[PDB]
Amino acid sequence: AKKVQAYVKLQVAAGMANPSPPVGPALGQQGVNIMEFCKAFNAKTDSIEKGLPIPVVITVYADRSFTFVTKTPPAAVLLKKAAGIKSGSGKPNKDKVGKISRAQLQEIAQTKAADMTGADIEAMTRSIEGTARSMGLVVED
Amino acid sequence: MKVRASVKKLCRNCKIVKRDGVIRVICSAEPKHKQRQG
Amino acid sequence: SRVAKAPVVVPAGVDVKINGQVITIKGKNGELTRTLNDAVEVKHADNTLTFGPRDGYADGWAQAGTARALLNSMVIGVTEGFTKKLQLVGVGYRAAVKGNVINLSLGFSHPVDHQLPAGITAECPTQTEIVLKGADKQVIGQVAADLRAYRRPEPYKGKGVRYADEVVRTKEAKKK
RNA sequence: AGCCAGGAUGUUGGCUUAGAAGCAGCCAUCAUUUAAAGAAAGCGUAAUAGCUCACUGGUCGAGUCGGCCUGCGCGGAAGA
Repeated sequence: AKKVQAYVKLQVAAGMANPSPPVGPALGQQGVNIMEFCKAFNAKTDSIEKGLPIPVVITVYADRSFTFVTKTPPAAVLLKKAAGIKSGSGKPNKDKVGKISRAQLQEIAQTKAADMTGADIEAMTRSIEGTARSMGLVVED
Repeated sequence: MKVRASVKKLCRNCKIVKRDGVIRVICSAEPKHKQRQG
Repeated sequence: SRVAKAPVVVPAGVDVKINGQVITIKGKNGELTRTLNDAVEVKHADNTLTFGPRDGYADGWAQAGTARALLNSMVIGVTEGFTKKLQLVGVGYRAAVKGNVINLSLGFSHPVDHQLPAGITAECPTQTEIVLKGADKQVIGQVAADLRAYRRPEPYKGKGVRYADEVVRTKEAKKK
């Protein structure tokens, strides 16, 4: 974006019960206090996308007011469930063995069709290929 | 500091010059790193 | 060696006497500035000057790039003047100057006084600036280096005699 | 190398985690515009920033940078 306000990021682990960022001094400099966002907010994300982890970011306004907004669920989240195994190959910084076919890329290319409407699937199978070798995954070219 | 005959490399933040025959080393950011002979 | 192979240009309106003993120059900012001959000889047969070894002296070719620097400064000292750099910093310490004789108050029972060399003018235009004027870049550097003989500023408070050019800064509660 | 003049747009990137706008890890490290540029080099901050830089332009100007190999020198160097 040509103009951006760059609001504080609030990433914390799954199923975590006592998080430290939602009381940190960065929210102090943003000028807000967070009450409900990190302990049961799994229900407030399940109320906007199910069976798929969605990213959420803060937007801040006057009178210490705040609103939470969604992003595109990253292709990595789909790749970590594409082969019917837990986290795919798991952690990065790992020996590579798990290979993604152009048929598997063409299954997740369907995520682009609502913006890439020109009805070419081989094109969307390359426009989904951005950093596809992340998470220690192997790619078919 | 110490009187030394080795300069080598020790800190990447050092600034080195040869002055009056000897090597002189001073470091802006990393602590205690200094040399007056080398 | 690099710089003695290349020329320097004579600025318009500058007047030189440069073909025998004693080089004399004048311009916008200095009058009757002269220097005695040494091991380097300058060629004046074009509006650009070049340096080489003077006959009747030794090892002047290794000095030709150095002669160029002193000559360029000898033109600057009669066309525009030099860069001011000397300062005295911290509350309770300040310079005094007659024009003419200069003194520093910097927490010593030493005199810390200078009568000045011939043709040198001294000024102290603020609580922390000192200025030296002349046509020899080395004399206005060395008079400042006698003024920088006591009260060296420390990395705990930074109080004393300093240049506008440093290798030390103050550090508070430092590591450890 | 120097001097002056340039330090973004895609970019609010994705993964892991304790957080991290280059700024300790992992995916990479390209396309675009121009007078002109690293998802980053370093110091630095709670983090950006601050910057000092990487990288180009103009200028000047012809050799030069890091190693490999082969020789000669320097500092290494106190005692009656």
